[PDB]
Amino acid sequence: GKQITLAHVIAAPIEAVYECLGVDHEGAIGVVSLTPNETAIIAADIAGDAANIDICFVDRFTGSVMFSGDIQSVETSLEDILEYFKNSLGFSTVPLTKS
Amino acid sequence: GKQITLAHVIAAPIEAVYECLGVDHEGAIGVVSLTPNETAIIAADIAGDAANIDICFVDRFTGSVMFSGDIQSVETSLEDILEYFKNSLGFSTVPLTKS
Ligand SMILES: [K+]
Ligand SMILES: [K+]
Ligand code: NA
Repeated sequence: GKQITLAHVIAAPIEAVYECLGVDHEGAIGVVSLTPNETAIIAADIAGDAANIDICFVDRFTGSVMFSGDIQSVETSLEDILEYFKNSLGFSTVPLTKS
Repeated sequence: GKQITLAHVIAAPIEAVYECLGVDHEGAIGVVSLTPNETAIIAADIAGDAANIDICFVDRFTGSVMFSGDIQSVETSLEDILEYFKNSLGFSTVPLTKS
């Protein structure tokens, strides 16, 4: 399985960030990547179910999801994803990384 | 191969995007994702060696790279990565995409 799954130009990345943030320009962005890639939708379901979280995109081909909301909501969603995948699906996990 | 390879919160994504663009706020961002993930460093080498391209990050564990520069330099670097992985390493490749 040797594949480039994404080779993409974001032509207007500032516009793209405001589009993901929506009305709350004080928001944070959460990003998850995982394998097998098709399980991205389960991360998107967990994040998208939180009251102040919006999904920006889900990509089952690259295995990625991006979402936004207030920082506490985004951190809690990421923790919920790590916990579900580890405890319910036997996935190995990384630390919750912050920038 | 069941792994969460990235679970990341960006607290200030507008500032994050301007730091990645650097001096040229009218710049584009290129993003590559691939498998096996460890080869992401070769994509970052190819992009990074181009005179008008700055690497924003490379993550060998997730298989992703992000880099910035003028739109034509970013597109040329993506084409170069796609040609190298296909022709030198035998990788399957997605089309070069843009949003
Ligand atoms: K929601
Ligand atoms: K360079
Ligand atoms: Na570990």
